[PDB]
Amino acid sequence: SGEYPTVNEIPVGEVRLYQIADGVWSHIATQSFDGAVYPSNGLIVRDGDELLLIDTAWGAKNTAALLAEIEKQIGLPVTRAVSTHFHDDRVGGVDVLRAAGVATYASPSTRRLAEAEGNEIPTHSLEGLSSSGDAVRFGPVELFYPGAAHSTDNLVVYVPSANVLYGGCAVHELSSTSAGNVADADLAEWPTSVERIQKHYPEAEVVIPGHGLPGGLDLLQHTANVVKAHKNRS
Ligand SMILES: C[C@@H](c1cccc2c(-c3ccc(CS(C)(=O)=O)c(F)c3)c(C(=O)O)[nH]c12)N1C[C@]2(C[C@H](CN)C2)OC1=O
Ligand SMILES: [Zn+2]
Ligand SMILES: [Zn+2]
Repeated sequence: SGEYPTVNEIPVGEVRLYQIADGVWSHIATQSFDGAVYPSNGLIVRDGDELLLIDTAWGAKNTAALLAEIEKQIGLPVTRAVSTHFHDDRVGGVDVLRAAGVATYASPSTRRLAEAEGNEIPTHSLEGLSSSGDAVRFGPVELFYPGAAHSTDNLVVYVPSANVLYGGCAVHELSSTSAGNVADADLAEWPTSVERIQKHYPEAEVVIPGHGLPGGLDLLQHTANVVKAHKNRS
């Protein structure tokens, strides 16, 4: 009823939307992985009379439910989607999107990693993002490659009309106590990549993590802190 929805508030297979700003929503879904349930976020951005989707809802059935929720709550067609790295919480559901008429995009790095790991593969490659600090425009957003962090391919998304920074899984929520799933991470470079985000988007008003609650710019510094401490404990 208005609060940001949480993991215990969304059954696996349902999707919620949350209004972030004019023409900007997050999507929230839950999924089981190795015997535990986790929430995950994505983004929806109005693109005239169409919508741009950032990230799947972590699975085929979740992503079909996402499309149905968009049709119910917004009623504009999703025409393009961008996946911000190669893990299943970002690309799982790309086949559902593609069969629904959505054009799917990711960096060449993401596409190669998804293919090699057996995850679903976005159709179109996003050039111009291969060096840290690179940025390109994509409809109503800017895509930014900050460097290796949660994964070597992770991208961040900025919505300039609303000063919304979607960090994806390179950014953690304020309540986080560790750096999440670090299987494919570069803990040594992650603080430098977060610093690049901070320097590139100093006017961000809302920061959305890949999992958990949005907040303000403090999510970036908190992420650097938890990552350094993870490496320090380990
Ligand atoms: C699909 C994704 C994945 C699965 C399950 C959990 C997570 C988390 C996560 C996020 C938050 C917290 C709370 S917290 C900050 O307080 O710790 C947490 F506990 C876990 C994340 C994320 O951190 O982005 N991603 C997760 N996968 C799988 C894998 C590829 C496989 C290797 N082949 C392993 O590396 C992934 O990332
Ligand atoms: Zn990941
Ligand atoms: Zn993640």
